[PDB]
Amino acid sequence: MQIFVKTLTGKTITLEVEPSDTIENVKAKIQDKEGIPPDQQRLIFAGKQLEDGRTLSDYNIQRESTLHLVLRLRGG
Amino acid sequence: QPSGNTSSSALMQGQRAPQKPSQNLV
Amino acid sequence: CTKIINADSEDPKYIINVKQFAKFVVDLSDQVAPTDIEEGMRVGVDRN
Amino acid sequence: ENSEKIKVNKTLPYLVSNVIELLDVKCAVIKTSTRQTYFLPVIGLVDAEKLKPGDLVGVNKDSYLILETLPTEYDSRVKAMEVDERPTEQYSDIGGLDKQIQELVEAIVLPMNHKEKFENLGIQPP
Amino acid sequence: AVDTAEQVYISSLALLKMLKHGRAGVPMEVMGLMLGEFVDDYTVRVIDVFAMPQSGTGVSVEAVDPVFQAKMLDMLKQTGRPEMVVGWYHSHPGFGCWLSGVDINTQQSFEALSERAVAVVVDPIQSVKGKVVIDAFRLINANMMVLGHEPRQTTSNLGHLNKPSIQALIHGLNRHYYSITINYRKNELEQKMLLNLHKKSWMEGLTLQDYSEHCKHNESVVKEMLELAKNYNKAVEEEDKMTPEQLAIKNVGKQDPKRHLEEHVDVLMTSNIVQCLAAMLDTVVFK
Amino acid sequence: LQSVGQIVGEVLKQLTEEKFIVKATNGPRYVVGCRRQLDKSKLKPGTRV
Repeated sequence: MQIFVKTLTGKTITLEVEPSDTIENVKAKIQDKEGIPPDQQRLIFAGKQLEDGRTLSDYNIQRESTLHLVLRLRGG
Repeated sequence: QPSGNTSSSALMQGQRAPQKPSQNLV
Repeated sequence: CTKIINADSEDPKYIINVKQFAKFVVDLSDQVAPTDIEEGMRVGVDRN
Repeated sequence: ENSEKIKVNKTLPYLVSNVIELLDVKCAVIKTSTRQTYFLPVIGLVDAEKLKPGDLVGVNKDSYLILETLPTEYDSRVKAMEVDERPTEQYSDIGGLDKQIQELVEAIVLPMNHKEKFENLGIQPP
Repeated sequence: AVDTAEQVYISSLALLKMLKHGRAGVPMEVMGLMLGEFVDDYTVRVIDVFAMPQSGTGVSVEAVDPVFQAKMLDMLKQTGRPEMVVGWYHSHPGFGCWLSGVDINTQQSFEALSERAVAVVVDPIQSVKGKVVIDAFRLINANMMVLGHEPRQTTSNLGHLNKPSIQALIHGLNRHYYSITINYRKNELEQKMLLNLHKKSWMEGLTLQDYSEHCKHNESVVKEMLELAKNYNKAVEEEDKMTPEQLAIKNVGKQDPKRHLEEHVDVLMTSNIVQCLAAMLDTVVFK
Repeated sequence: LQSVGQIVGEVLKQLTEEKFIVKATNGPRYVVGCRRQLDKSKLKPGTRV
């Protein structure tokens, strides 16, 4: 299953997964491809923030689905 | 007994202030 | 490092005094068990 | 939505403080245990009619807005609050002062149990 | 490839937005995003700024929930501002302008995601009277410094003004990051909505206020100039056969002629000439 | 939720028609001005501010 992850900068990144895959596995794929720690990624689909405990078979996702990624920005 | 006495003094403790931490942890 | 004076039980809020600062309501960190934290002993505390 | 907005601002770190005075023009003067004094024109997340002088309160560090009333008893220091034992003296241990213990029993022990005898006699005990 | 002495163009509007928002939450820190375009291989243009829900405190900030950000781009896009983000900014309430060790950990994600994204820092309470304390930075990777390679490339417009502050130089300046030159390209049209605008009048050009408020002013100034003149007379009667070097020797203050005598004359001349001219115009423009 | 809190202190002498000398409870003293519409007639030395 191919999916599309967009981002706030316009970067687009395709990815291949299977609906048995758990969300943290997806964040691990993002980490290894991009180089970003799993803590810092936050994921949005259709306006709901996704959660680790669930497969992509949950949230009834289909292929060619447009996810969004947002960074854990902080300051101090 | 009239008084023309004197005395010592203790200090003022309140002097500390907070400062910005500058830890560098990745 | 500071001390604790009144441990709320079954209520996760703790009270601490720096003995030079004021008293704050605080809690535990992620890795420390909430059992071996008997009230009335010295503890280490984060600055932030 | 509004409840969600208010949930975040109630962070854990608070500062214990005492309201010295209260005025309507709803406004309060707080001394806080860091030994600081601040006026404020609005009390915040507690019922202004519920607040009263001398109440302990927990306050935000930077803004001194009230966040919790902290009515839970955390006052003073533990003293006299031992339940370890009722005292152990017996009147047989006392010499001579029999009249004083009699007057004392009259002055306290009977009122502590017979208030109704006073009420229906029409008198107020000491 | 490697970077050189490049630049950042920020619109006037975004500057007003940053100043206003930074000053609003003054006892605490604030942060936001910024939007623009990488117009070429070495300038960057920022057009607009918007805030986001944040859990401020007196020394740090965190953003609350992401959905807000994802939405607002999609809203703006359908009223004609499609640009994606180029970077982020925050504020330091009372300290100098420099990066904390946590800002590095934030920044590395943007740099890992987009190659050039600057970071911006603003000070709202040193910018008090007639200057602005605003600055822009980027990271330098650790291993390159150990190797002989230096951070950038050189052409002669590097060195104007850009003397680093000692305060910033105490932290990771150079060692960890480098500053970028900033300038405000105020294009046409928005120029006039400021210059010809914040101050103006119309009928105010023809107002008289001819009562006592004028005569009393004259009879204050001339009255005190009487004593100024007497002072100057005494202060010159010395006529001693000494040398003006000795005059400078003892010269300290209250040099009558220049120090005071002349400004009164200039003030009195200005006021009275303008008043008489205005009366003479109104005597003919109206009947 | 958006209030700020304020410092309590006392007016020392008045200095000029727009300048006052004031003192905090335990901070240093300061030189300050007085706000729009503030009826300065009330600002007797010793008043709480």
